[PDB]
Amino acid sequence: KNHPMLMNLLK
Amino acid sequence: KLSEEQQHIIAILLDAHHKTYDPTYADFRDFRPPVRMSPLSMLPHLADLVSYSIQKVIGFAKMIPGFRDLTSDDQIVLLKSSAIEVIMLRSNQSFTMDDMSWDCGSQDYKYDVTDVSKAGHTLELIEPLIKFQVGLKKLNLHEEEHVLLMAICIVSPDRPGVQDAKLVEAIQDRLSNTLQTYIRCRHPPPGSHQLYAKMIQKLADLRSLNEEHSKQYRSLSFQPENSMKLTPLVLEVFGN
Ligand SMILES: C=C1/C(=C\C=C2/CCC[C@]3(C)[C@@H]([C@H](C)CCCC(C)(C)O)CC[C@@H]23)C[C@@H](O)C[C@@H]1O
Repeated sequence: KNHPMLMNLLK
Repeated sequence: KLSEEQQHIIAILLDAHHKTYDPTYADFRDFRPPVRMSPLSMLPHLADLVSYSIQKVIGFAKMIPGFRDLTSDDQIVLLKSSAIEVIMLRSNQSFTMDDMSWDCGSQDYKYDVTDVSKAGHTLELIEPLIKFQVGLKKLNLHEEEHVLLMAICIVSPDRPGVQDAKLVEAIQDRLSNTLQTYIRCRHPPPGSHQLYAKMIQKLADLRSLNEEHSKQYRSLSFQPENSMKLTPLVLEVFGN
């Protein structure tokens, strides 16, 4: 929900 | 008995920690320099340290068996709420009761109460943080128990914003039973006495430390000039 950087580091 | 699967789980978490915690602290040189003179003189440096550590905490969580089975959203909520707690936990490895500081290999990167204070925090957080470090150190955990505790901390069902709490709880239960069984079969007495319950109590201490940190963080970050010295990842993870 608007967490670009967390989501990218998790992928 | 410690089943093969439970031993596999411990093996995975040990390796995951190995790949995400550098005991040589070589990367600290990349951070903005620590200034120990001056208000918030340690904020740029410790903001960087924390930002670097959030990245490492994320890499660790990705290798937690089952964690990848969660939805992107639940992964995100679990990390947002647990990140500061796992950083407090993982930092025990560099904390030393010799002088109650976090000792990262050199004087420049040795942090005490007044450093944390010069990062914008107060004794209301700092004192119980040290008492936490001290009581964790006193458990003298096996590294196996250390990584299991971090993993259990990350996959907690009651975190705000969780969607599939049933599945979060199922993953945690696997790690919890792995820990309970490890202690019985591998931690000899007297060190094992109530050790599980003491470790779970530390997870409660962490919730309390999380709550206070968030409060002092909101006060710190509410000032645009302070929030300016943070990093983009810290603003996204800890809030902005
Ligand atoms: C990070 C790590 C380390 C120490 C942790 C510390 C010492 C300094 C003060 C810190 C960073 C505490 C502060 C309350 C956090 C302030 C953060 C902020 C200003 C953004 O609100 C939390 C844990 C403490 C060193 C090493 O163990 C790696 C670990 O990974």
